[PDB]
Amino acid sequence: VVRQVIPGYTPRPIRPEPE
Amino acid sequence: QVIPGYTPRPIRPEPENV
Amino acid sequence: QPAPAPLVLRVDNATGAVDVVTTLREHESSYGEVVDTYWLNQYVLNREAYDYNTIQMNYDTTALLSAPAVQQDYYKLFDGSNARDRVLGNKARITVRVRSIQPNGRGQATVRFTTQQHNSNGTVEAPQHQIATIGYTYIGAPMRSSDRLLNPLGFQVTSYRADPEILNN
Amino acid sequence: QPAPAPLVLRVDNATGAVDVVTTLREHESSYGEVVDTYWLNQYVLNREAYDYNTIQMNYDTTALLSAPAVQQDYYKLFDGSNARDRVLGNKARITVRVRSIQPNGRGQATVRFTTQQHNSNGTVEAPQHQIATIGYTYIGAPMRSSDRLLNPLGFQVTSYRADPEILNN
Amino acid sequence: QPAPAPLVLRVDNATGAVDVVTTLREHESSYGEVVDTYWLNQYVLNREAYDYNTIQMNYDTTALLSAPAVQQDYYKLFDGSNARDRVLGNKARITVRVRSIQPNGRGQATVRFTTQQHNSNGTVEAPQHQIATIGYTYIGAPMRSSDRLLNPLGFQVTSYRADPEILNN
Amino acid sequence: QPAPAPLVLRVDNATGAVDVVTTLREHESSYGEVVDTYWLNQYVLNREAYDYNTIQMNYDTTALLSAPAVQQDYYKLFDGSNARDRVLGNKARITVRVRSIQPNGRGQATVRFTTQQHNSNGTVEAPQHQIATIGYTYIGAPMRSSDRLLNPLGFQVTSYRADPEI
Repeated sequence: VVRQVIPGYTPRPIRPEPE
Repeated sequence: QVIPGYTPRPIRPEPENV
Repeated sequence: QPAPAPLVLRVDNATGAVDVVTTLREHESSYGEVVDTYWLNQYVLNREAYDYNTIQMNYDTTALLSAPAVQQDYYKLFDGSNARDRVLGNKARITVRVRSIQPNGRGQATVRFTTQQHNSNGTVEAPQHQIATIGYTYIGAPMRSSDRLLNPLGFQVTSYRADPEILNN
Repeated sequence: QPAPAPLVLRVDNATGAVDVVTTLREHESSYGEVVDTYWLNQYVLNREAYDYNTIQMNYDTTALLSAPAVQQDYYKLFDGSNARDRVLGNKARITVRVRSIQPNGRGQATVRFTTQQHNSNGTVEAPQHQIATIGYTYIGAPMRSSDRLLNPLGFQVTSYRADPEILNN
Repeated sequence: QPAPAPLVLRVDNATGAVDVVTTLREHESSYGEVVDTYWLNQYVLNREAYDYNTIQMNYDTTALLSAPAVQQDYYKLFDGSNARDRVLGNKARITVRVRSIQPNGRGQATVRFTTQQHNSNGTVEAPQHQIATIGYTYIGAPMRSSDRLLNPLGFQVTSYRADPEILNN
Repeated sequence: QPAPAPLVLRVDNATGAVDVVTTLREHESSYGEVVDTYWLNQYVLNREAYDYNTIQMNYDTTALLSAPAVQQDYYKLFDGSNARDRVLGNKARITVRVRSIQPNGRGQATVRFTTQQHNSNGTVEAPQHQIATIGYTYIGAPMRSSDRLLNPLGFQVTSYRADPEI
């Protein structure tokens, strides 16, 4: 009944590659 | 009672990184 | 005989910000009156802050404490050429601290906080002052171990807008 | 039933000096560029901005920081078929930010700010530039908890107008 | 005329925080069974972990979620020549993550977690596995803004130990 | 009709400096630890100081903070041919500042202070050093608007002397 659930989105951590 | 209290750690005072 | 005095107003000489100094008052009004301030604090701090080393948890936590509309607004801050992940990356970091939160109604509160940028050359930018307005509710306990160990209460932001001061602030 | 008028012990942030209640209630209670620019900012932002989810607080705050004449002008913006409540409703929202405020006299200041419209389809309208002229005073501390926790200083707008900025650059 | 009640206030010259000399006000009080576990899990992650840059908050939080006996055991880890502050200092850091927590009785739970050391030369030590046994209770809501915004539930560790896990797999 | 209580007393946490608001900090009808310090200072400064332009307030304030015996001793300083009103008049003025006050017992404190004379020709006399001994109590809140807005605490000097410091 709630449907109370969190969202869906791209990952929170992504690679910190050097350059 | 609850007696909330502390003498906590110096948070702000970091030392001389050599 | 009982008489009541007034909370004095504190005026910040640098920001002109007026803070009410409570007179012998530490009263908590109700369940979630101060519990709500915790969630609002943790939400703003994690949302606004950044550190390459810890952001994955703050990122997922923010999403966990956000309505899908809000989650998308947040996710987008890490997209494109101006992404926080590219602008700050592992060269600069953001430190956030909340000074005071005061609920004002039916799923709404005001968060007064500051933010500053630190970097790899050992320098620090002047701190800025910001105020967030948070619309919120609770969706009850989540049903995944990865969610309940972060947001057991079900805190959820349904609307979010933080505005920095103009010029100096 | 009327009690001691709320007294603000103004505290200097640089020196820690403590001020007391004054004739500022029967004068401009808000004092100091820093302090006045804050109130002028918060007034314009909350007055001009709109979000179905937070407007009740911005609405009441605007009224709290407005002379009855001004309050009525404001209230009317939410009336009739062209009401902000019907035009924006829960389909579109307004974001407002102040760039700079400079006092110019005896209860008067100029506020330079911008505004933009966002909506439910995920689009954003081009931002507009506006300038507000605010006539104001201070009425001293209010005597209700619901007012002192929002406007302890007594800021009050006595006259208000805001026109489009023409970017003749 | 009753003698004017003595009036006195203290102003913090560093924080601009103004506080009345008179004793403050009490808050709300209700007992929630699932409050100790959440506080204990947050305290454990802050306690075992270390980062020169964030430790002041983890340090104070751990103390906030610890009985004085426990607080002292914790404080001592930062003392002497072998202090975490000197051993790790700003040369090395500790990352901690909890895999699973299962309550087992009347103020007692088992925490299964891992830990690893990172450093300034960009290297990482092999991760270790550890298990904590936590004895705990709740002391109800605290009566200071600096405490309620961190541990509103009153979580408190009354006994703590953590041993290496032997991976006899 | 309603009556009024004390407003606030300033005590800088960093400097320990004491600032008095228009509503005088109450001594709670007792010598106090800081109540004697602020009241003892304001008493000595106003009593010993003089300026044709502000003396009416300092004069009335001193009396407000003095037992009738003390008030009379004070009033007499403005009497006769050697009256402060004739000697200083509007030709010379006295500036007074307190350096330190330390309570020593049961209604008694020592005030260490200085004083100097300035005049209409723009000159200044060498400053002098003096020490006052003040016997005091508190009589509780007064019941007149003209008194409560000056001495809400009821501070009252019951004995007073001040000698040159050597």
